[PDB]
Formats: sequence, structure tokens, C-alpha cells
Amino acid sequence: MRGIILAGGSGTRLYPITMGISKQLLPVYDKPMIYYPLTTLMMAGIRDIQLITTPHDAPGFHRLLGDGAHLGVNISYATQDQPDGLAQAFVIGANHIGADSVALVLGDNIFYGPGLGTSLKRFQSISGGAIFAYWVANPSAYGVVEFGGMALSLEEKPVTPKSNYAVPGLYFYDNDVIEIARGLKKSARGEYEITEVNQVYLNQGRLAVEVLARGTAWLDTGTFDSLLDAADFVRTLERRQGLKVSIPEEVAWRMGWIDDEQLVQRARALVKSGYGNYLLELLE
Amino acid sequence: MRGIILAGGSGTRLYPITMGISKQLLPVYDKPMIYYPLTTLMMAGIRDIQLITTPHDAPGFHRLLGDGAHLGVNISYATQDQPDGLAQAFVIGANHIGADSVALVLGDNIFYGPGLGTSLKRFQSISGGAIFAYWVANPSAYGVVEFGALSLEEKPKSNYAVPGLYFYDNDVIEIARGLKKSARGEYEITEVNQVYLNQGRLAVEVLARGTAWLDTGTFDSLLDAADFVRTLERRQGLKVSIPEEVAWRMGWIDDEQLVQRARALVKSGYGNYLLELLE
Amino acid sequence: MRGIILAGGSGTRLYPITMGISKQLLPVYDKPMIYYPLTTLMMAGIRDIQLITTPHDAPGFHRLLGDGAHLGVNISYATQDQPDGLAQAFVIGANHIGADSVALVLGDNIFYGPGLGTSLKRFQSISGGAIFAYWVANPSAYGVVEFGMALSLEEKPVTPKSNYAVPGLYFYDNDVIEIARGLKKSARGEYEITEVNQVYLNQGRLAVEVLARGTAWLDTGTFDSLLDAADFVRTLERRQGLKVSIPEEVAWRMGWIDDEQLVQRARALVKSGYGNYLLELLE
Amino acid sequence: MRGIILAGGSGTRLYPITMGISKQLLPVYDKPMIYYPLTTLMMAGIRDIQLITTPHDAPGFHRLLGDGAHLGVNISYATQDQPDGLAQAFVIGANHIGADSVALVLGDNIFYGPGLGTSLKRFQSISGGAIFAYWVANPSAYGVVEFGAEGMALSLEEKPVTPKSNYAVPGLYFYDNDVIEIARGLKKSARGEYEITEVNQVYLNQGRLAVEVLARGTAWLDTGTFDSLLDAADFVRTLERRQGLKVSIPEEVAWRMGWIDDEQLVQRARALVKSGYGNYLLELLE
Ligand SMILES: Cc1cn([C@H]2C[C@H](O)[C@@H](COP(=O)(O)OP(=O)(O)O[C@H]3O[C@H](CO)[C@@H](O)[C@H](O)[C@H]3O)O2)c(=O)[nH]c1=O
Ligand SMILES: Cc1cn([C@H]2C[C@H](O)[C@@H](COP(=O)(O)OP(=O)(O)O[C@H]3O[C@H](CO)[C@@H](O)[C@H](O)[C@H]3O)O2)c(=O)[nH]c1=O
Ligand SMILES: Cc1cn([C@H]2C[C@H](O)[C@@H](COP(=O)(O)OP(=O)(O)O[C@H]3O[C@H](CO)[C@@H](O)[C@H](O)[C@H]3O)O2)c(=O)[nH]c1=O
Ligand SMILES: Cc1cn([C@H]2C[C@H](O)[C@@H](COP(=O)(O)OP(=O)(O)O[C@H]3O[C@H](CO)[C@@H](O)[C@H](O)[C@H]3O)O2)c(=O)[nH]c1=O
Ligand SMILES: Cc1cn([C@H]2C[C@H](O)[C@@H](COP(=O)(O)OP(=O)(O)O[C@H]3O[C@H](CO)[C@@H](O)[C@H](O)[C@H]3O)O2)c(=O)[nH]c1=O
Ligand SMILES: Cc1cn([C@H]2C[C@H](O)[C@@H](COP(=O)(O)OP(=O)(O)O)O2)c(=O)[nH]c1=O
Ligand SMILES: Cc1cn([C@H]2C[C@H](O)[C@@H](COP(=O)(O)OP(=O)(O)O)O2)c(=O)[nH]c1=O
Ligand SMILES: Cc1cn([C@H]2C[C@H](O)[C@@H](COP(=O)(O)OP(=O)(O)O)O2)c(=O)[nH]c1=O
Ligand SMILES: [Cl-]
Ligand SMILES: [Mg+2]
Ligand SMILES: [Mg+2]
Ligand SMILES: [Mg+2]
Ligand SMILES: [Mg+2]
Ligand SMILES: [Mg+2]
Ligand code: NA
Repeated sequence: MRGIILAGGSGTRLYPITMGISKQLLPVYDKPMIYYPLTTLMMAGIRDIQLITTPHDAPGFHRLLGDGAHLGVNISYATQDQPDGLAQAFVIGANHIGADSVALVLGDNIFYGPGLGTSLKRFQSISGGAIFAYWVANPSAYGVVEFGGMALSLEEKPVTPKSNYAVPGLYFYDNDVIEIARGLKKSARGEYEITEVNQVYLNQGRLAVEVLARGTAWLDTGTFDSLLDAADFVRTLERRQGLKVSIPEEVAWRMGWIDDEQLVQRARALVKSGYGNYLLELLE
Repeated sequence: MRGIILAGGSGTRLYPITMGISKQLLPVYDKPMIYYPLTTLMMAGIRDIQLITTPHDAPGFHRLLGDGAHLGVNISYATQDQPDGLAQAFVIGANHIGADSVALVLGDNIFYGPGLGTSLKRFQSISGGAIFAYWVANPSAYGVVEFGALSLEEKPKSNYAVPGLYFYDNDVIEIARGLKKSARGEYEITEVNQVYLNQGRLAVEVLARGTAWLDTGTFDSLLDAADFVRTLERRQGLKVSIPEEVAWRMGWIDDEQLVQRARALVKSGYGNYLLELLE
Repeated sequence: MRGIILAGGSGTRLYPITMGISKQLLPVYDKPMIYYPLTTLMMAGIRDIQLITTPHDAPGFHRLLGDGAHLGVNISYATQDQPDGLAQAFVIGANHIGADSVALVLGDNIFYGPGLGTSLKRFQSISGGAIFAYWVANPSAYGVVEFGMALSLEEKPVTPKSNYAVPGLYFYDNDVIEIARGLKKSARGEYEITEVNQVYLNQGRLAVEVLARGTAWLDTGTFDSLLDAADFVRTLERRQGLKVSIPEEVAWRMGWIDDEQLVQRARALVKSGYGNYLLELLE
Repeated sequence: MRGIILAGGSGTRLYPITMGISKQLLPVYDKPMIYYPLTTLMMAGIRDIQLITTPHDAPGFHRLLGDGAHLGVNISYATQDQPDGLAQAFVIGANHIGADSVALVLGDNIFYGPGLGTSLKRFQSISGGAIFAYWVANPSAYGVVEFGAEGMALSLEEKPVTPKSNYAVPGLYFYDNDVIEIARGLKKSARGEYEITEVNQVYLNQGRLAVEVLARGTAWLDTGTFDSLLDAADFVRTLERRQGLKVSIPEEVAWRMGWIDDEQLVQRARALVKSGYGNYLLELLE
């Protein structure tokens, strides 16, 4: 299975913060935003990960991640000329995907909790599509899945939502998604829609939908309030429960993709922020 | 008076966040970090403002700020190739400063409260230097002033921090030049202040009771800053350091310009506050 | 002008917290809830303050506040046998008020900012009624005032005519007692403060002021609003070095207690940190 | 095994808050403080629970908890004349404990996370004593346990000026029946109190103190200062807002244990309608 992080977009909902910088390079407490979706792929067992970025923001990502060898992975890059839809991930990313299955994660999404770690490897064998559902108070802000207990309908940002279940930005597909995505026309709102990709899998009878487990947090960081709330959550997990979450150096180390020497290496550079100290303790 | 914002630095206390974004382009709730020291200069009535940035981050600043004209100011850019210390502000910015007095603000500082708004205009006339003091529990983390003004020491003989806002007459260009490095290895703003102190030409004001001064340079201090700004909006209905507001209140842009900035920033909710300013 | 704090009620919106203890004895960061409305009355210059409580919660209040002498005021008590509504403050409190004007503050309310400190003494000379207005995003939760000047007043409207809540601070001349005595129970089953205000509005004798820009107003009667309030107060201290609604400070600033008395208060409260602030006042 | 919650104390470190309310009746977000230690005992499988309070604070606890039957538990109420120390729990509570083992939990403590739920029942068979350890930045502020080279407990000190480790000893203790006589033999410490640390020292010196470092990802909190109380409330709200969990809900535990049935749970939900807390109970039934 190959991994893609959609990390472009104009970030208009964060202006003026994102006039000067990509949403995906914004801090969430103690690490760049892009670290969270990066680690979600890594935890699913994926080592070949492509970022799709705008042309103008790519150098930021290159400066931050290079080719990902320091994290035990192969990170590569592709460019999206304008932000004309999430379903373009599979078109732009088709070379990267090859003949494999794919996991797409959105660059502004944070997944945390039971079932959202190393157990995501269960999706590597995907046949058809697999997507998720997460109860929210305001479903009209998201893609929405309606159940009957199987999935019944999907709608992007419905003015009259048919459930309270948002569809988070993590999607697993077999290789058929490339042809599905290539065949899509632009929606009314001007975009190649991931919700329409999911519709085709649904029509065929091979969309699986799983409600995220009790105790899971899912966050989209695309508003001033949700970005700040995400940071507070991550800090709270460290201060109260002693956990640093989505630390790619740790995940790479726990998966065996880098050794102790390398871990120490990464830690030394990050000593002064406090981030590198966390890394050191993992050893002792 | 001309304005300089130091907005370079390596940001090593924020790694890895600052491996991919400048500290001065960090979000602090509803706006980027640079907006805070920028609006502090604008409130002092300063329209000639040079950002010193690193070569690599400069593009982000440009995309955000351009030439300033939309905020009714003249934003100019200079490069500092290496973060060799704060006093390089004056050497690097000397063509900018010219024959004028100068306000230097640090790119990662927030000033909020009594006496830190449009009353700052009074410093335009500065002769000598003028700096500030602010009580803090952890005086070691900052530069430090003792009163009888008595001693300055960069990182205690008191609990008074010297925050990152400094006003100098034209002499500072020469004084910065006539310096040579500290034990860690930087040209320190603290030494400039020492020089002015030595001639008996440094004024120091304790910031007013109830002022907030913040430095966003660590994971906790940044997040605490963000939280503070949001708290001001949710609890007190105040949006702070909005440059379009300051410019509009100063007469530097007009109603229809304001309405344009607002339309451009409508999706995030930031523009809606600018529209409310008219109603 | 005399003062009343309504500090009874059942606290159902905080159950099961308030199955133990009164809402008005809950912490907000560094002090009991009741200190905020108490200090409001004090900043208005009022020294004769009656607390109305339930019968069962009274001992908590007596333990905390006693007769108020340590704060340079006279705190007295009355009980409300059932929580039959806010306007009963003026019936229960009739003897306390006597012939005087009165300020009523609700026990779960925090007022902070410009115009909400010692400048409140300007209301002592009230003729008629004077109430306030504060923009909230969710007006249906509160008393609501519509402007055109005040056009209408409605208690928790399903379709609010404005975003302006009517906060729990009210100043009235002596006529309020008879107005309250004449009320019947609303559809809700309570003698409503909103109806008292309606009577003054009917008579053209209700003044309404929108709270100043930069003011905070809070009602702490939900889990979220209680916790939000605590976070706000701690933020003021951590970020701006302010401790707010400290009654010892207010009393000392009014001349009601002296330096040596302030020291005694500080000494009583030193293990928590609260007393250290009081010592820092002296310098 | 019997349970005791120590819920007295003067609460001086929270004055003036605790001049008007017991620390153990303070709000922690959506429930009183006392519900956390109570639910800890219940999750250990303990239904016979003694609450020790001050005499003046007792009525508030009775108003809250009544006879405990709504939670499927039996509540014995005791009072402590003066706050003379933690080990007095076993003297006051001697009749309550009888011949059984006992769990003691401190009224101002919150335990959350792996190993601190229903798996606590593993301590009912305790022989000797069993206590815990939790890394803190400021161990001076707590009882402190030092481990030897072989990883076993080596020393215990209450609030040492020079801590020998960073491991605080949290306020949850499991003991066999010998604890009563041990506690009976104690003299007041240099703080003037009958200390829990001295009880634990007796068992350690006897070679029968077991100490477990709390599992990775656990939260342990003491709510006895303005900042720790507020931090605790923030934590509990974040778990709901972000992870969709309400924690230490004793009605839920009683219902999961089979101590109350569906109709009883609804009855509790109905008493708790206006706050949101009851609505959570209704959601459990689905
Ligand atoms: C439209 C577009 C977006 N992006 C990036 C930016 C974000 O990291 C990510 C998703 O864009 P956003 O504008 O944040 O999308 P958002 O409104 O949050 O909605 C999406 O994300 C939601 C979950 O966060 C889903 O429930 C929706 O079904 C899905 O459409 O993709 C691209 O890289 N290219 C694009 O063309
Ligand atoms: C290993 C590791 C994990 N995490 C995060 C990822 C998740 O949000 C959270 C839990 O991840 P993991 O511990 O790998 O466990 P998870 O994927 O939930 O799998 C567990 O939970 C599943 C569902 O209960 C079980 O079926 C599995 O057997 C069990 O291993 O911790 C980090 O942030 N950093 C890490 O290094
Ligand atoms: C060294 C250096 C820094 N910078 C930028 C980064 C920051 O915006 C600002 C100050 O750099 P920082 O490393 O944050 O400095 P910091 O440790 O906070 O200390 C300074 O700022 C403190 C106030 O925050 C003062 O109390 C100290 O006296 C002063 O030394 O200048 C530059 O643009 N160029 C530079 O060469
Ligand atoms: C009904 C009743 C309440 N009380 C106490 C409890 C509270 O401290 C205070 C107010 O009662 P609460 O139930 O919070 O009222 P609440 O729903 O917030 O609304 C009141 O207060 C709101 C402002 O907080 C106003 O906007 C409303 O017009 C007013 O009716 O009075 C009494 O002492 N006796 C009572 O009969
Ligand atoms: C002295 C005393 C206290 N209490 C109650 C109040 C609290 O809920 C609980 C503990 O008293 P506190 O004064 O908070 O104790 P505290 O300083 O936190 O320290 C205790 O609890 C700490 C854990 O929170 C331990 O690490 C210490 O070893 C232990 O002595 O017992 C009583 O019921 N009776 C008492 O005599
Ligand atoms: C005028 C103005 C002030 N402020 C801030 C600056 C100060 O921190 C605070 C008070 O400033 P100001 O009202 O200008 O007061 P002063 O006369 O004390 O200088 O409000 C803004 O954030 N935006 C604005 O448009
Ligand atoms: C004097 C004083 C005011 N305050 C609060 C009350 C108000 O919320 C705010 C300002 O009050 P104050 O300075 O008295 O101003 P005003 O003249 O505007 O009424 O500070 C305290 O908390 N403690 C005090 O001792
Ligand atoms: C069963 C249950 C557990 N919990 C809490 C207790 C613990 O802090 C955490 C885990 O408890 P539990 O799931 O019982 O697991 P363990 O087997 O690790 O003991 O969840 C509740 O808050 N409510 C509940 O109803
Ligand atoms: Cl109430
Ligand atoms: Mg998004
Ligand atoms: Mg700094
Ligand atoms: Mg109320
Ligand atoms: Mg018995
Ligand atoms: Mg304690
Ligand atoms: Na037994």
C-alpha cells in the first residue's frame, strides 16, 4: 500500500495566517501539522509516502522533511497547479501509487486513539474502499455518511444533514480508485470530490464504513478555533497523561525503521525545544 | 521615526516547528505572529517599517505583507544572512533609518494593554534611548533591569524583564557598529542599552498595571499566547493587534479600502470584524 | 442604598455537583463564587448586604462570610423556603431594604471591566430602575432586551429580538418592593425579575445601559460556563498580573479596613497563595 | 475487601474556597470531587464503602450520596474530630474493615487510564500492602518512593526536601487486615500527623510492600491547589470534548457491574436532566 498526504489547498479559512504559509506547516503545539497525517500513514505500515503540495509551498515541505530518510521512510513530492479537488490526489498521485492500494490522509487531519495507531495495518489488504464515521454536533461542515447499520448515502457539506456522522479525512482504497478518480467530472462547487469517489464504491457495494472507536479524537485544524483546540488537546495529553503523540521519529523507531544511534541523532538537534529530550527517554 | 522589526532568527527553541515555518509567521489565534510587533509600530504612528528576515523565509513575508500599501504603510524588507544578534538591526537597517530616530521591536513579542497603543506616538520625539520593564516570575529567561535605572544583564538583581521594544534617537547606528560580541557569541540589544545608560541617556518605564507582555518563543509560551488572545475575544469581545483596524483609525486607509480588506478575509471570519467596525 | 445577593436556588443545571453544595459556594479559580457578586456590591459602595440562601445551604455561607466585619461590611442573612423566583428578593428583603434604594446582584454572576468597579457608586442615587445589556451569541439562554431605547424584555425567548442579554445586576428605588409584592407567578411558575423590569419599563422609568467595550460578563450556571469563568480569571492573573474581585482589597481600598486588618486577612489565607497577593498590596 | 475514602481535612491550601465548601465537594468539570475516588473503589469491585468527613461538612455529603443505593453501594458515614493524619483512617475505620482487607483512597485524588479501571479488582486478594508510583517534576510536594538497582522499593519519605527519586506515591493504597494494628501502633510524625507513609514503611521493612509504577498513558491528579484543581477540570472536559468520554461516572460503573439495572439507570438519568449528565446516562442504554 502506498500513502498520499494531500497538503495543498489555499487555506482561505485561516486567512490571514495562511497568506504567509501553508496550513500544513502550522504548529500543533510542539510539531508541524504535517507530522500528524505523516505518522498516521507510518503507523499503518506505509513507508512510501507522497506529499501533494502547491508549487509555492513545496520548498517549505522540502526544508522540513527532505526525502524522509531521517524518519525511516521514502517521502516524495508532487505538485497540484490549483486546488481543484481532493479526488485529484489519485490522478496526480497515480505514478506514485502504481498498481498498489493506497491510503489518502488529509494534511489538516489529526487522528488519535484506539484503532488509530499500528492496528491501521489491518487496511493494507483493502478490497474496494474503506472510510470512517465520527459523530459531530455540526455535520453540515463536513462530508456526511448516513447509515440504515450499513451506509446509505453520502453528501459533501449538506445544508440538511441526514446524520450526525462526519466522514474524516482518512481513506483506504484498492487500485481501482485511480480510474474512478480520473473519470470524475467537476461538482457544482467546481471540484473533483472525494465524496463522489466514495459514492462510486458505494454504488458497487464495496464501500466499508467504520465508526471510529470509543475514546478516539478526530480533528480538522482548518479554522482558528479548531487549530487552537487541537494544540490544547495535544498539550493536555502530554501534561496529564505523559504522552507525546505523532512523533514520527518514535514511530519509525518502534516499527524498526531507524535504530537507536539514529534516534539519538535526531534528538540532539531538537534538544533546546524540549522535543529532543522526549526522544532520549525512549531509550532509558 | 522609522520602524524596524527583527523577524529572522533560527527559532531553535521551537524545533521542529521552525524547521518549516518562521517563528514570526506562527499563528497566534487569528493572525500571524508578525502582526503583533507590526501593529505596535503602527500604533506608535510609524509608517516606515523595515522587516529584517532570513533569506529563506522572506517569500512568506512578501506573500502576507507585500509593500504595506493595503495597511496604509511602507513595508520594506532587508536580509540577515546569519542570526548574529539583535543589534545588527541598526547596521543592516542604516539606509532605512537615515537621519531619523528609530523604534526596534522583536518579531516574537506581543504588547497588550494600557499605554501600549496609540499613546506610543509620544516616543517619536525621543532623545537618547527609552526602554521598558515588566515584572516576571522567571527573570532569568530575559534581559533584566535593576532600579535604584542601575544595571542591565542579558540572562538576577530584580524581577523586571526588559521586553523587546526599544526607542532610540539616530545615534544608535554608530553605537551598534561600535560593539563586539558576547560570551555566548551575539551582538546584544542589551549592550546598546548599556551604552545609552552609560551616557545617562536611557529612560526606563515600568509598563502599566494590567498590561500583558508575551514572548512566543517556546511551545508553552506560544500556546499560552494564543489562548490569551482568544480569551480576550470570547470573554471581553476584543480583537487585538488587527493592523487593518489601526490603519483605518489612523486615517491611513478609508472606509471602502477597509471594506475591500474585509471581503478578501471573509471565509475565515476575520473580515467580519472589519465590517463590524463600520456598523 | 442597601444590597441583596440572591444566593439560593436549586442549581439543577449543575447537577450532580450542586446536589452537594450551593452553586454560590463553588470555586472560580482562587475564590468562592459568592465573592464576585459580593465585591460588585462593595465596589458600588454598599456595606449592608443581605444574602438570601436556601435553608439547608446557609451553614456554608455562615462559615465563609460570618457577619462580614472582617471585610468592613455588615453581612446579614435570610432564607428562601423554596426557589419561587428572583423577585422574591424584594419581599424577603423588605425589612433589610426599609425605605432605601437597593441593588440586587445574582449569586452566579461575574462582572469584570470598565464601568464595573468603583464607578458603580453612581447608581446609589437611582430613581426608577437601572439595568444592563450585554451582547451574547446565544440570547435565548438569558433575559433579553431589544432596543429600537429599550423596546421589550423577555425571559429566555425562543426567537430573540436581539443579541442583548440582561445580566444579573439591577438597581432600583424603593418602589421595587411593592412592585414585587404585586407580582403573580409566570408561565414558568416563578416571580420573575424580568416582570419587575417590565413594570418600570411600562412607567418609562427603566434605564438600560449596554456594558462598556472590553467588559466581561459571565453566568456560571452550567458545567461549561463555570469552567470557562475559572479559566478567564486565571488568565487575567497569569497574563496581566491581575487578581479580580478580591473583597479584602476592595474593603482596604475603600478605607473600610486598615493596613493591620489587611495583614490579619493575609495571614489567615497564606497557605493557598491568596494571602500573598494581599501582602503584595501593602508593597 | 472494604473501602474507605478520606474526605475530611481542613483544605487550607485552597482557602478561601474551602472556608465555605469541603475540598471533596468541589466541582471537577461535570461532577463533584468525591465521585472520582468513589468510582475508583467501585471499579475495584468494592460495594461496602466508608466515607470519613469532618463533622461540619457531613451534611453536604449526605445530601449528595444519601444511602448510596442508587449507585448499588452501601455507604457508612464516619466523622474525624480533627484532621490528625491519613493513618487515622484505619482506626476510625477499624469496625468498618472488620477482618477484611481494605482499599484506602484519598478524597482529592483522580486516577485515570489503563490499569485504573475494573482491572483494579486484582487487588482484592492483597497480602501485605500495594501502592503506586507516578513520575512527577516536583516530587518534593508528595510522598516519594525510591527504587533500588533491582527495581524494588527501597525507601519512602513524605515530602522530602531532597527527593531520592521523581516518583510520587499517589493516594490509593491496598492492604491486608494487619493494617489496623499497624496504624494503631503509630506515633504522630514531625508534621504532627499519623502518616500513611509510615504505614507503608512498616510494610516495606517487613518485606511485604508491592509498588507498581502507573501504566504509560495514565493520569494521576491531586486537586488540592488552585492550579491543580483547575487543571483537573480542564483535563476532564478535554476528554469529553475531544475523545467523547465521560469518566468516573459512578452510575455507569454500577450499571456495568450489574449493581443497578436499566430502569434504575434511567431513573438516575431523569434526576439529572438539565445539566447534560443525565443525557450521557441515556446514551449508555443507546
Ligand atoms: C481542495 C483541496 C484541498 N487540499 C488540501 C488542504 C487540506 O489539507 C485537505 C482538505 O481540504 P479542506 O478545504 O480542508 O477540506 P474540508 O472542507 O476540511 O473538507 C474535507 O475534509 C473533511 C474532513 O476534514 C471531510 O469531511 C470532507 O468530506 C472533505 O471534503 O486537502 C489540497 O491539497 N488540494 C485541493 O484541491
Ligand atoms: C505506537 C505509537 C502510537 N501513537 C498513537 C497512535 C494512536 O493514536 C494511539 C494508539 O496507537 P497504538 O498503541 O499503536 O494502538 P492501536 O492502533 O489502537 O491498536 C490497539 O487497539 C486496537 C483497538 O482497541 C486493538 O485491536 C489492537 O490490538 C491494539 O494494539 O497512540 C503515537 O502517537 N506514537 C507512537 O509511537
Ligand atoms: C538573534 C536574532 C534574533 N532575531 C529575531 C528572533 C526574535 O523575533 C527576536 C529576538 O530573538 P530571540 O532569540 O527570540 O531572543 P530572546 O531570547 O527572546 O531574547 C531577546 O528578547 C527578549 C524579549 O522577548 C529580551 O528580554 C532579551 O533582552 C532579548 O535578548 O529577534 C533576528 O531576527 N535576528 C537575529 O540575529
Ligand atoms: C430561582 C431562584 C434562583 N436563585 C438564585 C440562583 C442564582 O444565583 C440566581 C439566578 O437563578 P438562575 O436559575 O441562575 O437564573 P438564570 O436562569 O441564569 O437567569 C436569571 O439570570 C440571568 C443572568 O444570569 C438573567 O439574564 C435572567 O433574566 C434571570 O432570570 O438566583 C435564588 O436565590 N432564588 C430563586 O428563587
Ligand atoms: C490530614 C487529613 C487529610 N484528610 C483528607 C484531605 C485529602 O482528601 C486527603 C489527603 O490530605 P492532603 O492534605 O491533600 O494530603 P497531601 O498533602 O496531598 O499528601 C497526601 O497525598 C499525596 C497524594 O495526593 C501523597 O503523595 C502523600 O504521601 C499524602 O500524605 O485526606 C482527612 O480526611 N483527614 C486528615 O486528617
Ligand atoms: C486603537 C487600538 C488599540 N489596540 C490595543 C493596543 C493596546 O494594547 C490597547 C490599548 O490601546 P489604546 O486604546 O490605543 O490605548 P493607549 O491610549 O493606552 O495607548 O489596545 C488594538 O489592539 N487595536 C486598536 O485598533
Ligand atoms: C478597585 C478594584 C477594581 N476591580 C475590578 C472591578 C472592575 O471589574 C475593574 C475596574 O474597576 P475600577 O478600576 O474601579 O474601574 P471603574 O471606574 O471602571 O468602575 O477592576 C477589582 O477586581 N478589584 C479592585 O480592588
Ligand atoms: C468501565 C469504566 C472505566 N472508566 C475509566 C476507568 C479508567 O480510568 C479507564 C480504563 O478502565 P477500564 O476500561 O475498566 O480498563 P482497565 O482494564 O485498564 O482497568 O476508564 C470510566 O471512566 N468509566 C467506566 O464506566
Ligand atoms: Cl440555580
Ligand atoms: Mg479541512
Ligand atoms: Mg524571543
Ligand atoms: Mg444563572
Ligand atoms: Mg459495616
Ligand atoms: Mg492532597
Ligand atoms: Na477479604
